[PDB]
Amino acid sequence: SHPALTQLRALRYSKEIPALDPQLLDWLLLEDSMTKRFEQQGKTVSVTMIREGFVEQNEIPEELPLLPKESRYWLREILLSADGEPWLAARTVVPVSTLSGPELALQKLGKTPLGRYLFTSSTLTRDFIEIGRDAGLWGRRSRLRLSGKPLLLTELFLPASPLY
Ligand SMILES: COc1cc(C(=O)[O-])ccc1O
Ligand SMILES: COc1cc(C(=O)[O-])ccc1O
Repeated sequence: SHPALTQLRALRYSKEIPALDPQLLDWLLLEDSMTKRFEQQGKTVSVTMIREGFVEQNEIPEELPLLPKESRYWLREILLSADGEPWLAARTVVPVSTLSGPELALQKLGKTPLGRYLFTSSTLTRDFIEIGRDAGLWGRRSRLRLSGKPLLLTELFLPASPLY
């Protein structure tokens, strides 16, 4: 596990998106993962794997209300670094029914960071996003659909990141 993932799981969300300055909203509402956006800053991005594998409902209490109830889910928790400096922690939960067809690849991603560049085959949409916060830090959670199949993606922005 990891202190940053512990922090990510403590974020508290608002049903309504706050009226933040537009520079900060550009970042939080971005329709993609942070990969290319961070590279844009003049950085090399790398992933540290914290935890990966199949888990049962009891391991995903925060996400369960937002996804289909199934026997198993694929869990992916990472730390994203920019030139060696941690900038983000992320937690992705995929119901196993979403793992079919091209989407089965979500399972073999490893240390490659997630991004729209990887799913050119599938159709991508987001039906919900909320902004959260904890102890001065910003986070967000989104339900994305690949070819109609859902997954939940949560991101915590570390203070080293450009949002601050
Ligand atoms: C938030 O992460 C993403 C968002 C969206 C989106 O919101 O449409 C698409 C792909 C992503 O990897
Ligand atoms: C680089 O940005 C992201 C990567 C991942 C990942 O690889 O699981 C998740 C959320 C992100 O914003």
